[PDB]
Amino acid sequence: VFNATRFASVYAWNRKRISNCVADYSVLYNSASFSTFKCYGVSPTKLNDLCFTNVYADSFVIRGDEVRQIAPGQTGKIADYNYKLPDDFTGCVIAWN
Amino acid sequence: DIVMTQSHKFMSTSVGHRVSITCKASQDVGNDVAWYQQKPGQSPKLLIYWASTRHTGVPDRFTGSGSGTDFTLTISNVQSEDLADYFCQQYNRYPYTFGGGTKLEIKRADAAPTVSIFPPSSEQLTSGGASVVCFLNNFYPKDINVKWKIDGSERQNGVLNSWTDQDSKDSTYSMSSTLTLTKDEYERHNSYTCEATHKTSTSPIVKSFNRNE
Amino acid sequence: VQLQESGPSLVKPSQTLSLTCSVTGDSITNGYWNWIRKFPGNKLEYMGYISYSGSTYYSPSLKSRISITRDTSKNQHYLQLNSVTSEDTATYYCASDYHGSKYYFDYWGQGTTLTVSSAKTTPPSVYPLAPGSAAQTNSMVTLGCLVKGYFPEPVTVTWNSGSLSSGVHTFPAVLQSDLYTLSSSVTVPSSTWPSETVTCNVAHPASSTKVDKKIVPRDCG
Amino acid sequence: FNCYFPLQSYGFQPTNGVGYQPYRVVVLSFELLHAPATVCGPKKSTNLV
Repeated sequence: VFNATRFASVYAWNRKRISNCVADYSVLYNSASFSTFKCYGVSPTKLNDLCFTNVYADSFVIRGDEVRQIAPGQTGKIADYNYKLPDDFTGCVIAWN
Repeated sequence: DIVMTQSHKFMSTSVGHRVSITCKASQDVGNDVAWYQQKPGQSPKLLIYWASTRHTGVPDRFTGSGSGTDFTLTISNVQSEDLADYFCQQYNRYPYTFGGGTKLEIKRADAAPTVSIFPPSSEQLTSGGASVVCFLNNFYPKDINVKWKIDGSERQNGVLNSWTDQDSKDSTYSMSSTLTLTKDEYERHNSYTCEATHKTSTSPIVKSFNRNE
Repeated sequence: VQLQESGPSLVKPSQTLSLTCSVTGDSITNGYWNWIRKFPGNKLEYMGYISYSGSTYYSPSLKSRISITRDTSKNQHYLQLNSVTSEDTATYYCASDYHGSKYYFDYWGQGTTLTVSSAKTTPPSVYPLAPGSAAQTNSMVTLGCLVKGYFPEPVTVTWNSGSLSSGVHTFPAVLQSDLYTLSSSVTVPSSTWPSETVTCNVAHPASSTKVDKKIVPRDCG
Repeated sequence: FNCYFPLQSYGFQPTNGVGYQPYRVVVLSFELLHAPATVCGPKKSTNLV
């Protein structure tokens, strides 16, 4: 999902449905290869010791001036018009150049 | 915002002593923790990126580690010219949230301070101000617990402290303590007492004068 | 490459802010040059940034009253803030936000302290510190002078117009409740004092005012 | 003429810095509801003697 050949935009993004697999976050949290690392809601240590229901992977490419709006409780040209996260967002945002 | 709260504001490190500056983040930022280096008289530059890789042109004595939330800088075999300010911040997204910062100092031998007091000028009352400063020289450490005594009464409000770089003569520091007084507070008081608390002896340095000569 | 900050330091409220940062050693063709202001007390806040193409973006702390411009012909970039107030009283720094070889590099400059208040222009009054009868004398003599009642920042402080450099320790300006003030001290040995005259010269470049004050070994002849 | 494009295009250049660099953003969404928790990793790493 990070080294994908093709992708979509920030408003017509393809939701990569992830199901029936073990989500190992050890190769993504402490890999020292992702520049933007935002987390909201809860700590990322609880994302590996507590089970959740639905996990979706929204893969899109956006610039750094509009990557700050992908957060609960923001505004702008993306957080109100293109892609908005819910207020009860207990996930993380991982991106790389 | 993710504020990089530091654990210590100062640390006494000698020549060759390992520096340990720990910054505690309220939110996990992965590995995007950088450090600054603000030398007195020079420009602040970035030193460590990804908490382990140094800057180009810098020797390999500056390194560190950290993962997730517990980031600790590890400077092995430091020198006397590396006295600078180290700040904790992030570079994952905009805006860049900055912390307080940690200022280092060279660990040397203890020395008794030399308090030099000065009488205020008579032209300050004509202009409408008041300023009396006490200077300290050849002391250790930098955080000298010096308190002002105004006619026997202690006063801490309005005390303006400032510090400079270390001296190259005997590896000592210098400081200043400017006290700001109004027009009514300057005429009702005549005696100014500056007492510096040190660790070399139990008898402090007491300096006082009379403004009416 | 060394950055140099400049611009006016006295801006009235409800006006248009204007600063100028010059970049020497590298043209505006790769990377970013951002604006970071510094409050008194080790408090930093991000303002904005701009590339070499012309497109910019603002910080989430301000809503719409900040615009950032650039100039590729003179290798400079400006900062513009509308409807300023007392919260904008900070020392603006300029940086270099650029990457290379899968790493990030950044370096700051000298900074320009800007004060936005209702204070007017005041010429400086230098008050020298002459030793009295209760002064302590030894082989190392310490002298100094005080600056109080000047506006605005910055000023210059030297000794004997640059002739005395032994033991000179200049302190930065700290803001009081009303105006700014400084402090300065110099430790001279017995071979120079009272053989040489110590003159504390503090000049004001913002108002072209230079007040010369000498220090005499009271009581002298 | 009279053909405006509100869907403006992005800009990605190698000469730009970290401000306009392409970020492969992968949002890790999590949600708890009345449905049973299924996809967060059903097993973990343990040991045995």
